[PDB]
Amino acid sequence: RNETTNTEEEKERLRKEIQKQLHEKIQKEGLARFNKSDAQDGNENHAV
Amino acid sequence: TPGSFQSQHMQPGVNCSLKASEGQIYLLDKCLFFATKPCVYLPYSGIISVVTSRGTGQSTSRTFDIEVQFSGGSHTFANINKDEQKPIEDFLKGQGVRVKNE
Amino acid sequence: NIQGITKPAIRRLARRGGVKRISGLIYEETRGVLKVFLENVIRDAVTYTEHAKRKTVTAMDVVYALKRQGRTLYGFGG
Amino acid sequence: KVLRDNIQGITKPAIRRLARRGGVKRISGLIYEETRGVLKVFLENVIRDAVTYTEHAKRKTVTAMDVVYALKRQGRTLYGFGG
Amino acid sequence: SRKESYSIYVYKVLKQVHPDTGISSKAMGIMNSFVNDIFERIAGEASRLAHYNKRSTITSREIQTAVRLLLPGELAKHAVSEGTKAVTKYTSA
Amino acid sequence: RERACMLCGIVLPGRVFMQNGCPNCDSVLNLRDSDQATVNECTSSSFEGLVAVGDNEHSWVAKWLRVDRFQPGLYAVRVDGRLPSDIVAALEQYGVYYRPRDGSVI
Amino acid sequence: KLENVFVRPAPDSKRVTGTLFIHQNGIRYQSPVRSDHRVDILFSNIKHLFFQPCKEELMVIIHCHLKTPLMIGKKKTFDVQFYREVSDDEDELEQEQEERRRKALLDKEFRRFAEEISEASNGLLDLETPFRELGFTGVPFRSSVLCLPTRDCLIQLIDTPFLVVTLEEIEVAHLERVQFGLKNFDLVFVFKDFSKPVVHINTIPIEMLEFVKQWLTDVDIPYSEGAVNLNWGTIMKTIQADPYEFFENGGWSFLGGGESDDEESEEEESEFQVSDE
Amino acid sequence: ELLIRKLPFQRLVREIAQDFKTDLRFQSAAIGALQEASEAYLVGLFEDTNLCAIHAKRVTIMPKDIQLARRIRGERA
Amino acid sequence: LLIRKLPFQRLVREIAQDFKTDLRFQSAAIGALQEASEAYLVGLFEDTNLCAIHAKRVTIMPKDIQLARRIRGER
Amino acid sequence: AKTRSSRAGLQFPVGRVHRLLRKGNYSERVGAGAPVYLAAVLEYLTAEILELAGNAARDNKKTRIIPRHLQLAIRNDEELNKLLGRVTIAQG
DNA sequence: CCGTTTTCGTTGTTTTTTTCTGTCTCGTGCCTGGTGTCTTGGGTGTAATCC
Ligand SMILES: [Zn+2]
Repeated sequence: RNETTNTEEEKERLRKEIQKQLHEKIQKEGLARFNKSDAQDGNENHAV
Repeated sequence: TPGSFQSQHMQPGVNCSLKASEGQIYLLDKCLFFATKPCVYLPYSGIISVVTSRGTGQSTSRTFDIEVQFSGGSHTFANINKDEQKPIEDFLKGQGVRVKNE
Repeated sequence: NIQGITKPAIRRLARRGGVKRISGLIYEETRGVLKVFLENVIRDAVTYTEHAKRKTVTAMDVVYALKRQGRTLYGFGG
Repeated sequence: KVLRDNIQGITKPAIRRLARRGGVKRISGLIYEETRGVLKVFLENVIRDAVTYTEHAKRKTVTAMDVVYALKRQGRTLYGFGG
Repeated sequence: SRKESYSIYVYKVLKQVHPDTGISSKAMGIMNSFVNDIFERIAGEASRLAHYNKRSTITSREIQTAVRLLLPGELAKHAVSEGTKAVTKYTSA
Repeated sequence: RERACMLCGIVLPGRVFMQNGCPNCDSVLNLRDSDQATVNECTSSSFEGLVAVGDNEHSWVAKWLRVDRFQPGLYAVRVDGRLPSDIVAALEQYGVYYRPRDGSVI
Repeated sequence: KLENVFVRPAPDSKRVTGTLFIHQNGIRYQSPVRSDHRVDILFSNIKHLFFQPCKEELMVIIHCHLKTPLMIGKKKTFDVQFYREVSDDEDELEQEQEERRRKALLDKEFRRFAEEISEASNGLLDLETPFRELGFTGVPFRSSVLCLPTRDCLIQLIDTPFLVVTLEEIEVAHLERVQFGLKNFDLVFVFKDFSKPVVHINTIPIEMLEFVKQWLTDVDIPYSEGAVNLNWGTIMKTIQADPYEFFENGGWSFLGGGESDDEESEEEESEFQVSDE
Repeated sequence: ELLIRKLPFQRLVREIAQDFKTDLRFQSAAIGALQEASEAYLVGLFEDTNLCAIHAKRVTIMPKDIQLARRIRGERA
Repeated sequence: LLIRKLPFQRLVREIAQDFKTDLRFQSAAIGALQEASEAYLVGLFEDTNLCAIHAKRVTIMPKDIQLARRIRGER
Repeated sequence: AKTRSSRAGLQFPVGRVHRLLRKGNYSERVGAGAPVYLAAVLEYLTAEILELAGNAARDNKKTRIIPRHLQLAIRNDEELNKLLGRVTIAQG
């Protein structure tokens, strides 16, 4: 069992590495989606 | 106000369910009162008999049920703690109510 | 042999338990629960029997197996 | 000196924090008192046994092993403090 | 006297299992409590069996069937195999 | 509601047979230890000829009805229905011969 | 055409069986009792097309999840479900075998019809089926239900209200209540469109935690775990007010904080693996 | 009185037991004790299930009620 | 531990003041009591959360606690 | 091989277990392989637990095992948690 | 039981800032109302046994 838990946990290190690459990817794709010019053009929403 | 009834826990009433509604039953000197929607007032003068079921056969039911029979129907109060059975029976016998134990 | 626990028997057990209305899957659920319970108890009893070097399962094995689970039973020689 | 009504030392945040560790999102206001009563009844049941052990050993100090045996009697075995 | 505990044995087992891992003092307290608890359970059940069968000796069969009762399936199988192996080799030696 | 035990011929309420079993046939039928199907197969509510026996030993009727070795009580001259083949074989295993009281066999 | 079909949501307060027809640019449900209770669904407006056979169910289902909501009777809906129901010792075992035949018959017919809908769409619509073996129990609304993954979505179709979560629209998943020996946890989906409300799935059994974490990783969805139910009504309104400042300060990548960052431990006893006396 | 028929329960017991050791014998009192314990257990479980069902403001017991009762007891993980 | 160490100590002493007057306590007795109490309460809150979710709710109410203690077999 | 542990290839003390079984009031007599069998079982179980505790401490990038890792190991193993379902772990 | 060592429990004081709270608006979920359709009762009606 010890060599299988080592193997399963190395697959779990790959699981964590993927999760880290997903958080870094979304951080880069949130900074690219929103620019400082859109923040300057802030739209104030008013009750109709 | 609350009557001379005191639960095993020295409380003026007992937790019970009437159908799907959880609530509190008060044994007052002249009447049984259930204070939880729907509110139920039962005067002792209108009660024909009280039937107590502690399992209706094998297997000890931790929580027992009280069926109050009166001239207009019956009300089953369920999920009463078994420790409260003797105080309730002795009080109802003291008020002149006919208690039946299946 | 698990179909021998018919629907009326489960209904009877629920009525003695105070149950007013019963779903349709309750029967299969109850059969599964009973099977698990019986599996554990009979496994313990057979362990006791094998240890006693017997081929017959006595009432003492069942009583000790229930005492093992915490389900102490009176009236069978305990 | 006698201690009087120290149950309110289980302030609202302790009970709230205990609920959050338990996974509770929204907490009714009647819970805190409910919980307090429950805890009282628990401790009174455990302490009465621990004290029973302490008094039987003809001692005057409640030791950790007394608590451990009191818990073990209720099926509350505790690892970390001896055993 | 010097209190008895299973700490050195747990160090030995740990180094056998994880040479590059260490145990805190509190984790060793927990492990000692666990070992004592398991010993108490097994000895009590062995005594119960011996009394059930009107015997006055605890032999490896009582301990084996106690392990069969207490442990779940795979745990029981492996622990029984380990114990029989160790007893066989101690007898042989 | 009353039913007549097929084997011994006694008549008792069906719920009595279910709850307590036949006081005479329990040594070979185990009616109390039997389910409702077996109770019906050994106790029938369709019968005829209510019989009350006071003294089994000296009553010629009891000997004629072969109930002189049973508990006094309500008995039926004729009972509708016979014992099943499996129950017949089980009784034959015990060495007891079953004579039907249905009247069709004489 | 597919005959003897019930529609959800119903166009009238009375449950009536209808016929479903395939046309050139969509499908039409038509009740036999009233011509005015027609429901028309264009292929261009279907986002997802699900089929669900009677693997444990008393019912067979063809579900259309829509891009734009339709007004069926008095109700606005994104979801239109078409369904039929199977419901109506060896003899009882044989009656189960006869029910298994009736299941397989309705399964084959409704699967074939859902494939024929996909064909009629000229490749605009893929037919999805739930992976039952990957299903987990949870509470998205008010009842415990089996949530079923598909190729592209997380679904629940048996009970109303329906759950349809498109996996591609998820920005992040948060696992709430996850901590030391906990009985159950909650799962929260945040969408890429911050105007869309977050979806909660409650009471997922803790036994399914490692499976759900694996499944989210296999689908390329980032996840985070927390001991406390974080409020999203607050989180979202702040994020909607300035999405740029949110990502500037670390978005959700900083919130994740996977690094255990624990070195204090609890000291150590004299390390001595030697037999004493 | 026992609410399960005796022969079905005996057949079930023998079927289950046959998966641990062939040619096992059971005293009739063992089967009786097993039946008493099983019915007592099932009645207690049905009482807890009824309590759960009434708690949810319903009258019909459901499999989710059973699973919740068994989880709260500490029987299912 | 979420509860503090001194209010809990005072509570424990106050409760212990009924069974024998002027009782001393030991190094690891109050700590063990606090660990057991918090573990017990966390388990109880788990069961209460399960019941509250069962009722289609998210707020735990005293009747859920009562149901949990009833099913556990607590008096 | 003087010590009885060596003659059985064990790390736990056979002699101490023998003394505790005798001076413990369990039965009139004790076998010769019951202490050996019990020591083997105990050593196996401790190794079983320490493997998973080491795994959990290595998943948290920690060199020392603390009560947290023991709690994780126990509550994450189906069989161990079933064995230890009624056990509270301090600081777990 | 009696003498030894020295840990950590009890005692008190100062400072920090997270938690408790007063206050407001909104909403979501608790509670009242309208409705389904099933299991079952009370009754008519046709038809009958019994003496
Ligand atoms: Zn008879």
